[PDB]
Amino acid sequence: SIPLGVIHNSTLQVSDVDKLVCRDKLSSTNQLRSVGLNLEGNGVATDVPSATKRWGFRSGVPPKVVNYEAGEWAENCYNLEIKKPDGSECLPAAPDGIRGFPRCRYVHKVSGTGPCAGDFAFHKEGAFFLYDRLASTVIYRGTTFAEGVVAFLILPQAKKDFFSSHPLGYYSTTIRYQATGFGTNETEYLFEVDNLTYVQLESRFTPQFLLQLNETIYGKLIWKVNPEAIVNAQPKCNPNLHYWTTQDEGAAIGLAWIPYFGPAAEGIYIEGLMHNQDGLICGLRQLANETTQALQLFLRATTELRTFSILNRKAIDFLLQRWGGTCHILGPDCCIEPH
Amino acid sequence: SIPLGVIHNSTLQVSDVDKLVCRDKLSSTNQLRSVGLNLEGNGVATDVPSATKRWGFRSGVPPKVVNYEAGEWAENCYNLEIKKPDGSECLPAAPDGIRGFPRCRYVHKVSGTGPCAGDFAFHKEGAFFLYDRLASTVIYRGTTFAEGVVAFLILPQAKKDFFSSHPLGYYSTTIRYQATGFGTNETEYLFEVDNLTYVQLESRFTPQFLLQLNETIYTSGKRSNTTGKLIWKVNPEIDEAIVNAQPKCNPNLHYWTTQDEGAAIGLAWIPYFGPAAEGIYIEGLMHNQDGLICGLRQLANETTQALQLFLRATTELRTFSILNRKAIDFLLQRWGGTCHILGPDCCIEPH
Amino acid sequence: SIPLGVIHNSTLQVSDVDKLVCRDKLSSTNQLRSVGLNLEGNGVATDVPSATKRWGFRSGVPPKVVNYEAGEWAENCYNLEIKKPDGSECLPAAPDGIRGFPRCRYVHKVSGTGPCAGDFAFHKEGAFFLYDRLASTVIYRGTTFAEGVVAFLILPQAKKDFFSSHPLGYYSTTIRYQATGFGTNETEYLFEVDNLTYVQLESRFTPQFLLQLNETIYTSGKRSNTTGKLIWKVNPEIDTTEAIVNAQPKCNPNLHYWTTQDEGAAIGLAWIPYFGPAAEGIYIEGLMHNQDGLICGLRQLANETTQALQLFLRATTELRTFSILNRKAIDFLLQRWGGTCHILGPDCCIEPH
Amino acid sequence: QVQLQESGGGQVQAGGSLRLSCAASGSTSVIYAMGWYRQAPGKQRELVAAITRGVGSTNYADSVKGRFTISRDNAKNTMYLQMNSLKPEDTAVYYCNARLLVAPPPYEYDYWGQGTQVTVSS
Amino acid sequence: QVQLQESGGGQVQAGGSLRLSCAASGSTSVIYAMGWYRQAPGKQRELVAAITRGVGSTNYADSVKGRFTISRDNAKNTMYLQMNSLKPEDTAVYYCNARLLVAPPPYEYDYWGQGTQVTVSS
Ligand SMILES: *[C@@H]1O[C@H](CO)[C@@H](O[C@@H]2O[C@H](CO)[C@@H](O[C@@H]3O[C@H](CO[C@H]4O[C@H](CO[C@H]5O[C@H](CO)[C@@H](O)[C@H](O)[C@@H]5O)[C@@H](O)[C@H](O)[C@@H]4O)[C@@H](O)[C@H](O[C@H]4O[C@H](CO)[C@@H](O)[C@H](O)[C@@H]4O)[C@@H]3O)[C@H](O)[C@H]2NC(C)=O)[C@H](O)[C@H]1NC(C)=O
Ligand SMILES: *[C@@H]1O[C@H](CO)[C@@H](O[C@@H]2O[C@H](CO)[C@@H](O[C@@H]3O[C@H](CO[C@H]4O[C@H](CO)[C@@H](O)[C@H](O)[C@@H]4O)[C@@H](O)[C@H](O[C@@H]4O[C@H](CO)[C@@H](O)[C@H](O)[C@@H]4O)[C@@H]3O)[C@H](O)[C@H]2NC(C)=O)[C@H](O)[C@H]1NC(C)=O
Ligand SMILES: *[C@@H]1O[C@H](CO)[C@@H](O[C@@H]2O[C@H](CO)[C@@H](O[C@@H]3O[C@H](CO[C@H]4O[C@H](CO)[C@@H](O)[C@H](O)[C@@H]4O)[C@@H](O)[C@H](O[C@H]4O[C@H](CO)[C@@H](O)[C@H](O)[C@@H]4O)[C@@H]3O)[C@H](O)[C@H]2NC(C)=O)[C@H](O)[C@H]1NC(C)=O
Repeated sequence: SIPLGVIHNSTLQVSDVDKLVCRDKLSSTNQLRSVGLNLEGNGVATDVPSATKRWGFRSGVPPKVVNYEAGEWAENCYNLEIKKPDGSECLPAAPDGIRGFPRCRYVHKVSGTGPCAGDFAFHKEGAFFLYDRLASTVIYRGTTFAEGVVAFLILPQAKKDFFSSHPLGYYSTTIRYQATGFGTNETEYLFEVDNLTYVQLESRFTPQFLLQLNETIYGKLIWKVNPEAIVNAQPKCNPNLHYWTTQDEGAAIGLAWIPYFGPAAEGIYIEGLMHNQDGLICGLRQLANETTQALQLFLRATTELRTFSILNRKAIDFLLQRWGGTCHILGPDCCIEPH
Repeated sequence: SIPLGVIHNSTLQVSDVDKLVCRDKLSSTNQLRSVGLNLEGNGVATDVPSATKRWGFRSGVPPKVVNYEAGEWAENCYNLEIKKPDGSECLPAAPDGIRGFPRCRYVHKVSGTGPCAGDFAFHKEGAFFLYDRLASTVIYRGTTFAEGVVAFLILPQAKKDFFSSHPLGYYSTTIRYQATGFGTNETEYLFEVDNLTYVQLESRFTPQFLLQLNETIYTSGKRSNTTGKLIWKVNPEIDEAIVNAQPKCNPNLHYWTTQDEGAAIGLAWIPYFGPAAEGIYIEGLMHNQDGLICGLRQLANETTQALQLFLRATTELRTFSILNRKAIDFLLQRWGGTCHILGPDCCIEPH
Repeated sequence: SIPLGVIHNSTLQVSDVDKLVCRDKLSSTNQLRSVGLNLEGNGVATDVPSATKRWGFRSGVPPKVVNYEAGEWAENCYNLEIKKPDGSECLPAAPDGIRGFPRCRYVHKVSGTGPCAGDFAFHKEGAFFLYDRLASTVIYRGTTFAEGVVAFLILPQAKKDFFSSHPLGYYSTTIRYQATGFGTNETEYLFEVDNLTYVQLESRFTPQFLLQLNETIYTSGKRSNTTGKLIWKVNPEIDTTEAIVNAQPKCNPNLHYWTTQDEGAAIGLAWIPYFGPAAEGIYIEGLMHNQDGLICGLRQLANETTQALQLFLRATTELRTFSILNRKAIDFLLQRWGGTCHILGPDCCIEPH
Repeated sequence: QVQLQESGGGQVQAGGSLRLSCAASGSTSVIYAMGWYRQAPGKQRELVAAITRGVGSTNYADSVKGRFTISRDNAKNTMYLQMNSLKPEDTAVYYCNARLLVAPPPYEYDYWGQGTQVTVSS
Repeated sequence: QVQLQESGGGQVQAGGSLRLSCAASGSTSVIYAMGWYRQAPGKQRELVAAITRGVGSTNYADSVKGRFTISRDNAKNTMYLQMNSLKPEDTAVYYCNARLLVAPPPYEYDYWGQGTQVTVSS
C-alpha cells in the first residue's frame, strides 16, 4: 500500500491504481526510482542541542533497513561516539555494507557519556537515518548519517533529463563537540577548538558562527561568549534540489571499467541541480512525508534484514492488475486501444 | 515444480501448472500466501521420548531456510540445550534473524549430555523446524520451535475472508527435563521436579499429568533435607485431495498471522512508540469448514518433497522469492507471445 | 544494459534488444540461464609463474559476488595461502556460502610470504574468480578457484538439450609450491616434493612434467639424508618432456559442462537431507561437442559481456546478486505488453487468427 | 510414609450400624486409593470397599453392596466406612490400605494399617 | 651419484665384432641420455652413438652408421654398444657419458667414465 507518484509534463500527482490510471506509460523498469530527501529542507532545527531531542533509546524492537537510489546534498550531518559511564558502548557496530553519507557540508561529531536505557536508538518522529543509499531506523556507531525520508516515483518515459542530467567542488568540514548526559533533557555540550580549550554551546548558535569563534579566541578552560500534492503542511520547502546519484552505466567508456584500475568508493557519484521548477520539488517533499506512514508498517511486517525489491513488487502488481486475465476489448480493465 | 492449490467456493484443488486453467483469477500479489502447518495435527506422538527419536545428526550437508507468512497454534514446543560429554556445544548458535515460535502452549525444555556425531541436527522424516515465520531444516541452540511443513496457496479474489477475519488469552508454561545419552537408542530422561528432586519419565505421561505430579510432590514430599538427587517412580501398577492417508486431520484451524497493515493510526506506526516483537500478530479460527482445511493438511504433506529438492539445488542462505517467481512464470505462460484471439493458450476472448 | 544471446537452430546471435525483435519465443523462467565459461579455453598461459602476474592488490574498492548456474570443467585451479612477512594475514577468510570450485583436474596450492600493499586481490584483466556457482571479484584465503567469465543466455525449450542431456568419478591431484616476494616482479617459486627437498620452478614446466620429476626424485633422489633442504635445478639443455564472430587466439571446440541436477529427475528416497548425497554428489556431467561454431560463439559472447556486468556491479549496493534474470524477464514483459499495443502494429506482435 | 491408623472397631450386635475410620499424615496428598480389606481367621484376604482420592468412583463387593458406604472428608485427611445391617459373617479384622502413586527411592507402595477387630454378636 | 664404468674393451682383429658395456648405480633414475664418445691420440673428441633413457630415439655418426648398435636392459641399469665390422680407424679410447637432467646443488651434470681402450689390429 506504498503510495507512489507519477511525473508528467513536470507536474506531480499521486498514483491511484484503484482508478487504474492509464496515462502513465511504464515501458521499462528504468522508469522506477526511489529518492531519499533530507528532513532538514523542511525547516527543522539542525543544531546539536535541538537535534538530539529527536532520538531516543528503546529495547525490544528489531531494526530494519531499506535502500534508496538517489539523494540530496546535506548541509549538516551527524557522527556519534556515545558510551556508557562504566565504559561500555551504547551503539552497535556498523555492518559491512553500511558506509557514511556522502556529500556533507559540515559533520557534527558528538562524543561523551550518558545513560543508555535501550538497546538501539530510534527516531521519535518516525523518520529514517540515511547511510549512503541504505536507509535505516537505528543509529550505528561512528558512521555519518543525515535524517531524511524516502519517496518512490515513476519517471516520464525515461527522458534521461531527470536524475541523469541537470536542467539548471566538494569540501567537508569537521565540527567537534563533547556531550554529557546524552539521551535525557539534562545535557551539556562543549565545543572543542584545541583540546585544553572549550566553549559552551547555545541553542541560537549557527555552524558558521562556531568557525569564527576559532579565530575569535586567538587545565581545560570553559568560555562564555555573548553574540495534487500540496506542501502547505510543511513550514518551509526548498525551491532548489541539488542532487547526487550513482553513475550512468553507459557513462564509463575507457579502461577505468576494471575494478583494479577504477575509482574509489567516493568517485562513483554524479551531481546535478534542478532549481528551474518549484512546484515539482516542493510536491516531492510532501509525497516523501506522506509515504513514510505506510513504509514503516511494511517494514514491521516483513522479516527481511535489508529490502531491495519494493519496485519489482510494484511492477508485478501493475502487470498482474491491468492484464490480469480474461479482459475485454471494450473492457476498461486492460487499457487496450483497438485502433 | 512445487505444487500450489487454488481455493474456489471453499473447495481446494491442487492446480496443475501445465493445465493453465482459466478459472483462477489473479489480480495482485496479495492473493499468493504460504502457510505453515504443524505435524501434531496429523496425529503423531508429541511426548519428548518419542519426539526425539525422529531427530538425527549428520555432517557434510549445508542448511537452508524458507519463510512462511501464516502459522497455526502449537500445543507442544521444544527447546534444546544439548552438550557433549567433554563440554563442547552440539548445536549451532541462532543467527540474528531467527526467533522462537510465537504461539506455544507447553514448552518442552531439554538439557543434558550425549554423543553428537555430525555437525547439524536433521529431521529423519523430511519435515522442517519452524522459527517465527522462518522454516529451517536444522535445530538451533536455545530457540523454541515446532516441527511442521509448508504449503503454497492462492486465495480467492482476496475477500479478506481468509487469514484476515475470524468467522467462528496467551499463556505458555515451561516444562524442564534432563537427558543423558542423547542421540542414541540407550537414552534416559528425568522430569526435573525441582533443584534436588526428579521423577523418572515414561512415554505414557501427558503434560497435564506431569504438572499434577509437580504439585502433589511439592505440597507433600516435605522434601526432607537428605540432600542429593532422589529419583521417584510412578507405581507401575495402574497409578481433489484425499486426506484419509493421514491417520487424523484436525477439523479446526486456529491461526496467527502478521498485522494486516492499516489498523494502528494513533501514534503506533512509529517503531519507537510501537508494539514489541510479540505484539504484532492477529488471531483467528476457521472451524466452520472441515473439508477445506484437512485438504490443506494433505497439500503441505504432498509439496514437501519438491520443496526439499528445490532447496538443495539453490545456493541462497535465505529464500524469499518463490512466490514472485511463480507470478512471473504465470504471466509468461499466458501472455508470453503470439497467442491466438481464439485459442486455449491465450485467455483473451471477444465480448 | 547487459547483452544476452539467443540460440536459433544451434546458431547463436546476440539478442537484438535495441532492434527489439520478437521472433524469440520466451515462455517460462526455466528458459533463462547463465554459464561460467573459464579463461583457460581461450589459449592463455596457465602455469603458476605467469598466471600470478594477472592478479594484483588494491585497497579502497568493496567486493561483489554474482550467481551463475552452469559451468565447465577446469584443467587447472589455484589455492593461495599467502602471508605477510611479519606473520600477518593477507587474504580475507572465505564467507560461509563460499565453497571450492568443483571439477578441478590439478590444484596448484601456493604457500609463502610476500608484501601485501592492498586489502583485496583483484584481477588485472577484469575477469572473475569462480567459487562453485558464485563468481567473485576478489580472492579468498584457502579456497580453490578458477578464473573465468559468465554469460547470460536464452535457451530453446524443445527437449532441454543444453545442460540437461548429453548431445555426444574424477581425480584431482594437488601440487604444492613455495613462493617468496609474492605480488612483485622479483618473486621466486619452488616446487615441493617433501620437507627438505625442492626444485627450482621455471615457466616451461607442465604439470605432467612436475609429476614425473616428482616420481624420479622419490625413486633415486637421496631424500634419506639429514644434510638439510636442497634445491634441485633442471638441466637447461633438455626440453620439457547480430551473429557474433570469435576473435580469441584459440577457442576450444568442445565443452565439458557440469550443472545442478534437475528437480524432477530424482525419484529415489534421497530427497530427505538426512538420507541424501553430500555437497559433492549434487552435480550432473555432460559433453556438448556436436557443434563448434556455437561453442566458440559462446566464448566470445562472455568475453564481451563482462564489460557491462562489471559496471552494473559497481552501481549496486547488494553484497550478492541473484536477481539479474528476473529483472530481464520483467523488463521484457513490460516492453512488449506494457500498454496500448496495437493489433496491426508490429510492436505488439500478435496475429489476427 | 503415610502412617495408616484405623479406629472404631469393637464388639457390636448383629443388624446394627458402625463407623470405621482410617487416618494418615506425613504425605497424604500422594495417596491415590484408600480402601478396605478384611480377614477372618483361617481365610484369605478379600475386597470390601474402595474409594479414589478425588471421589472419582466407589467400588463395593457383592456380599456388601447396598450395606456399606465409603466416604472421606478431604480437609481432615481421614476416610470413613459407615456401614449398616450387620451379620455374623462380617466378624473379622478390618484393614485400610492407602495405595499411593509416586513414592521415593525406597519404592514400597501400597501402605497398610495394623488392623482393627470388628466382632458381630448374634 | 651416477658413477660410470666402461668394460669389455681390448685388443681385437679388424673386421670382427665387440661389445662394450657401461654401467651405473647410485641414482640411475635421473639419467636422460647415455652415450658413446671416442678419442684417438692427438685428436679431438667426436660423437659415436647416443640413446635416450626411454629408448625414444637412437642416433649414430655417419662414419659408424650401419655397423654399430646401441641398446640397454633397463632393469640392469646397463647399456651396451654391440658393434660389427671393425676397421683400424676405430683404434681409440671409448667413453660413455650419462648426461642427466636434475642434479643436486653441486650442479655438475654430464657425468663421465674413465674410458676403456679399444685396439683394432689389421
Ligand atoms: C576479452 O577478450 C580480449 C581479447 O582476447 C582480451 O584482451 C586482452 O586484454 C589484456 C588486458 O588489457 C591485454 O593485455 C595486454 O597484453 C600486452 C601484450 O600483448 C599481448 O598481445 C600481443 C599481440 O598484440 C597485441 O597488440 C597489438 C597492437 O597492435 C594488437 O593489434 C593485437 O590484437 C594484440 O592485442 C601478444 O604478442 C602478446 O604475447 C600478448 O599476449 C601487454 O603488453 C599489456 O601490458 C600492460 O598491462 C599489464 C597488465 O596491467 C601491465 O603489467 C603492463 O605494464 C602493461 O601496462 C597487457 O598485459 C591482452 O593483450 C588482450 N589479449 C590479446 C590477445 O591481445 C580481454 O582481456 C578479454 N576480457 C576478459 C575479461 O576476458
Ligand atoms: C510531515 O509534515 C508534518 C507537518 O509539518 C510534520 O508534523 C510535525 O511533526 C510532528 C508530527 O509528526 C509534530 O511533533 C511534535 O511537535 C511538538 C512541537 O510543539 C510545538 O508545536 C507547534 C508547532 O507549530 C508550536 O506552535 C507549539 O507552540 C508547540 O510548542 C513537540 O512538542 C512534540 O514533541 C513532544 O513534546 C512533548 C512536550 O515535551 C512531549 O510530551 C512528547 O513526548 C514529545 O516529546 C513533537 O515533536 C510537529 O508538531 C508537527 N508540526 C506541525 C506543524 O504539525 C510531520 O512530522 C512530518 N512527518 C515526517 C515523517 O517527518
Ligand atoms: C506425509 O504423510 C505420510 C503419511 O502419513 C507420512 O508417512 C509416515 O512416514 C514415516 C517416516 O518415513 C513412517 O515412519 C516409519 O515407521 C516405521 C515403523 O512402522 C510403521 O508402520 C507400522 C505398520 O506398517 C506401524 O507400526 C506404524 O505405522 C509405524 O509408523 C519405521 O520402521 C520406519 O523407519 C524407521 O526404522 C527403520 C529401521 O530401524 C530405520 O531405518 C528408519 O530410519 C526409521 O528409524 C519409519 O520411521 C510412517 O510409517 C509413515 N506413515 C504412513 C501412514 O505411511 C510422512 O512422513 C509425511 N511426510 C512429511 C511429514 O514430510
